[PDB]
Amino acid sequence: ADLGHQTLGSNDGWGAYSTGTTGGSKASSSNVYTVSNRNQLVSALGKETNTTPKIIYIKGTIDMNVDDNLKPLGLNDYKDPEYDLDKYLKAYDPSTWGKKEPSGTQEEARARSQKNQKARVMVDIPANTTIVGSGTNAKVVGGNFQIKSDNVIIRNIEFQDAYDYFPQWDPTDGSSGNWNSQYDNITINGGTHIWIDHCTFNDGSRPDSTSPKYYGRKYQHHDGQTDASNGANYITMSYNYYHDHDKSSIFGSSDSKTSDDGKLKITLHHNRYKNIVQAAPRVRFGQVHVYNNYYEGSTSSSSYPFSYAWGIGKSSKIYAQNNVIDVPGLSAAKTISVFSGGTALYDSGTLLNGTQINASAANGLSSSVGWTPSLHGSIDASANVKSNVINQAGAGKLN
Ligand SMILES: [Ca+2]
Ligand SMILES: [Ca+2]
Ligand SMILES: [Ca+2]
Repeated sequence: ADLGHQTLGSNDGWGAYSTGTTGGSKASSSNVYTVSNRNQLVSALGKETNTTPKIIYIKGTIDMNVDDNLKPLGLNDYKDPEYDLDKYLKAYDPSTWGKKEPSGTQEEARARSQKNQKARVMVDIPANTTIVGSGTNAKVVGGNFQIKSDNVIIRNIEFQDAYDYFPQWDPTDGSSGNWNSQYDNITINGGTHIWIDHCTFNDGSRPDSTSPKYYGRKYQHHDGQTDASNGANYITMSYNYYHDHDKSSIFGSSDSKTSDDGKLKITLHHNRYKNIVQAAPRVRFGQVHVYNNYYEGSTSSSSYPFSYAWGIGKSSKIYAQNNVIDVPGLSAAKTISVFSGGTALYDSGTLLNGTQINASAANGLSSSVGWTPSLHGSIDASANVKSNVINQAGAGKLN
């Protein structure tokens, strides 16, 4: 079968569980679309009622920050009439506003501005859908795909720069506050049976090194790359290339969302993370199989310095095998970050800078995560992971 008609293999990760992930492979001809702009993409996707098997080939670059005539939209197009960055900055400056939550005119105007952009960039993917890049240059720029449905395949697309023109200041986010933005490349919001494969995720032409600092904190226009939340379940992410980005993959959005327990069953394999700061993945609750991934970066990088690879969040059950981490000077312990409620991690075959390490033991974590993955393909020796992943991961490697 061609790219549009291929399904996730019956052994290939958590996405293969129960009914598996077949996307729109059973599509009739009348439900096979080629799209090359926002209008064509939105028309092909339709509404949540569009559950018939469908295949959508993306041809070329689809810029999601465009109006209905495909004219590019920017800050002043989306801006609420009452919003002004200078005044927003003046209103909420810690030196005069303190650490209370931004409220009043400018914050309300910013929130409205954000909803204006959201209307353009954020799109829901309906059930039984395969979206695949045609050739080696299929791109989604500025877009935030959301999957709340069942049975979706996304492959061979370079997702670039899910950019929020209106980051929100939160003075209570960390010891010196932070700016936060809303858009991921892909958000799995309660979605199930999903395969994300041979995609690339990056910050395009607007990396975080091009954003100024306000209040001494980076004016952060980006959110996640591939996030999973709200009971998202049975997902395989394979052969993806994540690069040049801060927060990559957050699985389970809140310590309070205890309904995520028993869900967030995700398999990550053969992914490349280059110059990714953190959360690759950060996990709460989920049985997450992480195998044969390659991580490369620098703690002293000026654009995207490595912080950690695996986030051991509340009640997380990461099962890691034969992953390779290349970050000069990094200790075995610092390959991961342990958050309150995180007590367990299984990792075997972990290679840090060419040396075999035990990340779990280095962090005093239990190795008992209470499960072992039964749905997986062949496991590469750690020794071949770097080569295999660099050669095979990302968009434009199939076509
Ligand atoms: Ca935050
Ligand atoms: Ca976020
Ligand atoms: Ca997110």
